[PDB]
Amino acid sequence: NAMTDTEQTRALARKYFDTLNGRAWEEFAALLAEDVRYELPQTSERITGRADYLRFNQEYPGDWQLTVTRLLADGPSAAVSVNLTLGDERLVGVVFLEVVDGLVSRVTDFWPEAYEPPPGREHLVERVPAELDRFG
Amino acid sequence: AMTDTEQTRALARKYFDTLNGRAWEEFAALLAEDVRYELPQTSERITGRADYLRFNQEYPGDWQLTVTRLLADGPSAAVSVNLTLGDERLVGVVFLEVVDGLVSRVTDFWPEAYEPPPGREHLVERVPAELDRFG
Repeated sequence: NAMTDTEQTRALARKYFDTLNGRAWEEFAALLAEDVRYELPQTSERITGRADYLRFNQEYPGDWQLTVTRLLADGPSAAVSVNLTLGDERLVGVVFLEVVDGLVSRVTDFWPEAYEPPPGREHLVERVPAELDRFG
Repeated sequence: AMTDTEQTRALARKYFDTLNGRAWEEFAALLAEDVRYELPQTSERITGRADYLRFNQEYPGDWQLTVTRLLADGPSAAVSVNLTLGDERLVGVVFLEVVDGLVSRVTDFWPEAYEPPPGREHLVERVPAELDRFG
């Protein structure tokens, strides 16, 4: 009958992405800590508090879609990669979650984008689309 | 062992310690002979222990890595690192897959710093991340 911290986090991370992708705002808000802290390190942005974070998601323009590609859970921590279609762009997200008392306490979002590789390793690389992660 | 988790945690830790320490024989030894490295952002793939070792050894600059998060989950790991290279500060996120106590798959992401799109100024604070160090 006893669920480990890890399995609780796994279930919660799954629900976070399912309710987010479904724009199921009441259910999404209910899994966030009142003092949830969101960071986008790439842009040096932070959002604090469930109210502001919910608004940020609700006010977000365009028609986006995510599909979870990896989901790791380890104690209170999750790391999740997603394929994102953001408008016309194919993107990847890597999101770190921290869970406290069965609620999402921290969200740290990374949104890596395609880039041209630096020269010097042509002899070691094969150029081919990645197996799971979609930039095209 | 009921799960591979703690074995994966140690292996992921050693992968980064030896890589950062340029301890090449120890680093090579924890790679599968058939290790596959991917950089999905650049659509690059490197296959095999020899070529992957070579990629790491030939990489230029006085790079230094510090692990900021390390999650282990059965045979999988997710690790974030702060990389310093000259004046530049970059962040890596790496997914590892383990087969037979060796690193079998490595998937690197190097998300680049960018300027945020307008429209959320009233909801966001402009402040550097707690753990993740960009220039």
